[PDB]
Amino acid sequence: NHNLHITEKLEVLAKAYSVQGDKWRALGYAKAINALKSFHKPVTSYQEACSIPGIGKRMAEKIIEILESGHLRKLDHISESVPVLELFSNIWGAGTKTAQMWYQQGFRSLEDIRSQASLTTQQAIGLKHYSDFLERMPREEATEIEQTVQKAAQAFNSGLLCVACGSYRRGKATCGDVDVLITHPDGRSHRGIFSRLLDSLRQEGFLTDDLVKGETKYLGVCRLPGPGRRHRRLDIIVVPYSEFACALLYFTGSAHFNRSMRALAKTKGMSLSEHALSTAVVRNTHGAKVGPGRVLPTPTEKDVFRLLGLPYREPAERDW
DNA sequence: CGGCAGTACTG
DNA sequence: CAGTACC
DNA sequence: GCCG
Ligand SMILES: [Mn+2]
Ligand SMILES: [Mn+2]
Ligand SMILES: [Mn+2]
Ligand code: NA
Ligand code: NA
Repeated sequence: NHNLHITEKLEVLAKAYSVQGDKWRALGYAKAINALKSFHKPVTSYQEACSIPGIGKRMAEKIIEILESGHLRKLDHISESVPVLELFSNIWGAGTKTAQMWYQQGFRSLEDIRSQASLTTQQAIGLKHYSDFLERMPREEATEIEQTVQKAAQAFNSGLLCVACGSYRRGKATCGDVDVLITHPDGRSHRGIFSRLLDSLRQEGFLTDDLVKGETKYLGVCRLPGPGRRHRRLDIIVVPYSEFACALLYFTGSAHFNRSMRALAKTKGMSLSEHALSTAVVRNTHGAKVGPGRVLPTPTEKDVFRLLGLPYREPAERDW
């Protein structure tokens, strides 16, 4: 915000490290970029840079070069491959390893990929919907998608609870996809739904492509009827009722919020996953060596916060 | 030095 | 298994 | 990359 002239430079590096496979450096840049954006003032010195959590020696140095000097030496030394690697890894189902392999084999455009690359089933779908999957939808369309899933699920069993999570539940104006979470208060009737539910959503022509079909998670592609509609990513997760609060929290995110909550859980000798909050977990030197611990009862998202000794945060307040 | 998350599909 | 993906 |  006050330092976008710094963060604009740093995000180019962050992206370059990401698509090249250096996930840890990329994580460090992403965190520092979020810290600099959230800051209350323009950073104007080295020791002020060091003041911020997430900015250490090397990041402060780069912020210092940006100031006064106006640019960053390293940006001029980013491999010419990065834009192509970004292009390739924006195919759903292709990550850094696949993108680098394609690059090594001589492929430089999606036309090369289309005409010469061997593609997995998922990657052919990702390529078929390449532009669509880079578009975010208006949240009103996320609502229509959630209600389509809900109506199809509640026709099989009216007791099923269905909730769109992710960025939708965090109140965002646009959504990259729809994350639909399904449970049943009876603790049992959630099981074996996908056979009927997915077949039902196919009958409409609503489901257009399947990317992942598991016993508890479906990842695929839908499209609402009528003209002017794009293909949209749809994820559906079925969970036992006892896990509903932790799944609500995890799949609402954001990813950084979840990461921050896992770190806090660790400081308290606990662990937090999409399935449960666990206590008296045993670490040896930050590594969970032994001590899986015990699952704590968490009927509500509020209980997770309370058991972590934290004040409750509405989903809109988790958009980190 | 070494964690920075666990969970699940695919092939 | 490695790779990719979910937040 | 950061940080304990
Ligand atoms: Mn989402
Ligand atoms: Mn999703
Ligand atoms: Mn389309
Ligand atoms: Na710092
Ligand atoms: Na991808």
